[PDB]
Amino acid sequence: GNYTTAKWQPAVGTKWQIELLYALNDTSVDAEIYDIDLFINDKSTIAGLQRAGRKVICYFSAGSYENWRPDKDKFKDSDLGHDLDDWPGEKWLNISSANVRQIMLDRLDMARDKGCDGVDPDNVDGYDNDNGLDLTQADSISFVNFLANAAHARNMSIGLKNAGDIIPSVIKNMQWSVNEQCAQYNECDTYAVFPQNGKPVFHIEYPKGDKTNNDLSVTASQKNAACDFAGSANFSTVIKNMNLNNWVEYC
Ligand SMILES: *[C@@H]1O[C@H](CO)[C@@H](O[C@@H]2O[C@H](CO)[C@@H](O[C@@H]3O[C@H](CO[C@H]4O[C@H](CO)[C@@H](O)[C@H](O[C@H]5O[C@H](CO)[C@@H](O)[C@H](O)[C@@H]5O)[C@@H]4O)[C@@H](O)[C@H](O[C@H]4O[C@H](CO[C@H]5O[C@H](CO)[C@@H](O)[C@H](O)[C@@H]5O)[C@@H](O)[C@H](O)[C@@H]4O[C@H]4O[C@H](CO)[C@@H](O)[C@H](O)[C@@H]4O)[C@@H]3O)[C@H](O)[C@H]2NC(C)=O)[C@H](O)[C@H]1NC(C)=O
Ligand SMILES: *[C@@H]1O[C@H](CO)[C@@H](O[C@@H]2O[C@H](CO)[C@@H](O[C@@H]3O[C@H](CO)[C@@H](O)[C@H](O)[C@@H]3O)[C@H](O)[C@H]2NC(C)=O)[C@H](O)[C@H]1NC(C)=O
Ligand SMILES: *[C@@H]1O[C@H](CO)[C@@H](O[C@@H]2O[C@H](CO)[C@@H](O)[C@H](O)[C@H]2NC(C)=O)[C@H](O)[C@H]1NC(C)=O
Ligand SMILES: *[C@@H]1O[C@H](CO)[C@@H](O[C@@H]2O[C@H](CO)[C@@H](O)[C@H](O)[C@H]2NC(C)=O)[C@H](O)[C@H]1NC(C)=O
Ligand SMILES: *[C@@H]1O[C@H](CO)[C@@H](O)[C@H](O)[C@H]1NC(C)=O
Ligand SMILES: [K+]
Repeated sequence: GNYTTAKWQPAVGTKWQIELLYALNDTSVDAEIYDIDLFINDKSTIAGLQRAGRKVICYFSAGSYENWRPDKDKFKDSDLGHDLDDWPGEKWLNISSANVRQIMLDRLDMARDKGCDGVDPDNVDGYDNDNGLDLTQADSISFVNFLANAAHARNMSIGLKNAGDIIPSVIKNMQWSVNEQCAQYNECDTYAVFPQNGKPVFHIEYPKGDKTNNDLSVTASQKNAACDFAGSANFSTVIKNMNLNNWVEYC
């Protein structure tokens, strides 16, 4: 068995919340799992959630350079590829680089030290984008399994962010999927293999679109499009703003 094990395996259907825009300042949402930013949340916030019986997944970008992070200066010029979408503040990483991999180990150390129960590593799908580094599916598979073994070695769980094409090659090392918008793009069957194997899909839809963020609701039709799909009863769906601030609705 060329995989490592995690002690925390959340159940299919576990209710969750995700808030990545700012330091978490709303724990009123009755969700068992909170996915929050690794860097901008402190140990006391994470422990406070766990004291309330919740599990904390710590988000970070494993496949992109973000120019606002406190470790941004660790990255070398040779680690960086093309902009994610025309802004140099976020760039694709050479995920095969020893230096990139060591930075991600440093970030996993931080997650462990802060008490994170699991980690949610973003942008492991450079192969499906204009990355400028000839990234491949095999590169992501190697990288994701590297991240999973490193997280498990630090007693943390991990999951696959989108990247549906590589599911067969990493799923044994994953404790969940985080999916965005499979309902909008006719791909939820791809991700349904996770609950078929006892693992949740933490599922996000963005019905207000990519330019509107507010605390107001969506239509019943937009809610039904996000919520009702084959096997959706096994997906842990949240309806969110694209900016992933506090606001959330549940199915
Ligand atoms: C958890 O933490 C987060 C993060 O700290 C909290 O969210 C933050 O809350 C702050 C305080 O409410 C907000 O500050 C206000 O920002 C208003 C516009 O901000 C724009 O620019 C910022 C700058 O970067 C930007 O970040 C914003 O982007 C976000 O929103 C857009 C959508 O708009 C998203 O697309 C995006 O992704 C971001 O999420 C945004 O674009 C700014 O106008 C405010 O200054 C106003 O208002 C203050 C109070 O407003 C009150 O006015 C009436 C007066 O009668 C009052 O009755 C009412 O209750 C209002 O609350 C006031 O103090 C200021 O002096 C100023 O007033 C002047 O302007 C208004 C017109 O708007 C006039 O009426 C007035 O007479 C004056 O002329 C604030 O600076 C942060 O934006 C917000 N940050 C984010 C990321 O959301 C969150 O609340 C926390 N949650 C909990 C539960 O605690
Ligand atoms: C461990 O080693 C394997 C083999 O060397 C790596 O490749 C992956 O192996 C799995 C075997 O389970 C393949 O999985 C899938 O099998 C089922 C059939 O029931 C189905 O979903 C597909 O037919 C699919 O092939 C997977 O395709 C294969 N991937 C590649 C790129 O060869 C695997 O990546 C290594 N690591 C882990 C964590 O498994
Ligand atoms: C991304 O990083 C990897 C690892 O640093 C680079 O792959 C190496 O390339 C050199 C040739 O320049 C070979 O000698 C090594 O054997 C390669 N290592 C591996 C693991 O394949 C790769 O070239 C980098 N990609 C880009 C676009 O610079
Ligand atoms: C590693 O993670 C596991 C799982 O979260 C931790 O085990 C938990 O420990 C607490 C406190 O003793 C118990 O209340 C839970 O029932 C345990 N959960 C499971 C699934 O075993 C463990 O403490 C963490 N640390 C180490 C060093 O293993
Ligand atoms: C959800 O998963 C369980 C166990 O994997 C399965 O028996 C059940 O049929 C699934 N539900 C739906 C609606 O597909
Ligand atoms: K995204």
